[PDB]
Amino acid sequence: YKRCSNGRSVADLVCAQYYSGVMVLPGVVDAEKLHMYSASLIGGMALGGITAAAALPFSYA
Amino acid sequence: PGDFVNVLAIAGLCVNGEIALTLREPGLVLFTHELQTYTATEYFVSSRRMFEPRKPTVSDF
Repeated sequence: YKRCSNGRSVADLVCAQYYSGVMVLPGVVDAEKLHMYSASLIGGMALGGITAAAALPFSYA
Repeated sequence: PGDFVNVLAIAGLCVNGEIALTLREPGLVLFTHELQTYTATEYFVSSRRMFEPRKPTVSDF
């Protein structure tokens, strides 16, 4: 929204909505956190114990 | 859980190199406290879900 107050470029649809008063807020979780969760779940299959010095061979899980 | 106990798990017993014993139940683990070696002083069975150890029985294998 830093773009939309600086009129040096003509407002596209995302700013025309904002001048009309309606704001889409940042997505509730970013694809960076959603990736860390997915890798937390995949890695959580190789987590055979909290002494996590090397990963458990998946042929044992 | 406030705490975890770290133990070396054994797949089973290869008696005489002839007969292979393993636990009947996938909810139980056969373990020894002696982490740094392939074989150990004494052996126990507990659930994986809570640490409730007992000596192995001929009926578990």
